[PDB]
Amino acid sequence: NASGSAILNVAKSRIGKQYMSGGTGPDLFDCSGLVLYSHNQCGVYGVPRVAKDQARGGKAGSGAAGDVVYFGNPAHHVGICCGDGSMVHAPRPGKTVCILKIAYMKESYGYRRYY
Repeated sequence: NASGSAILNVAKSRIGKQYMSGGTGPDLFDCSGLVLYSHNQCGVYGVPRVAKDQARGGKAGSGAAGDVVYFGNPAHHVGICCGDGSMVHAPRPGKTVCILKIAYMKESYGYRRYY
């Protein structure tokens, strides 16, 4: 899907940007801020601000490019699916935005779709 790929491309564009609690871009990100930025930049409105709400909004996803992957219920972490088992995410204070295999989180996860 083209909108999905667009959200992914915006997320990828932020690879290397520093983590900051409260960051939604363009230069500093928390996990849910990266998600929010990536959608907003593509005109995909309606995405909530924090991880726990992003996990509950939109519709069920499949893990295709641009879907939101969330971790836990209530969710404490999110990323943007690459569509290949990996995600773009803002990991934690002291890391930068990067790609990580979703399985490496070693915890419960699901997918939402906002496009």
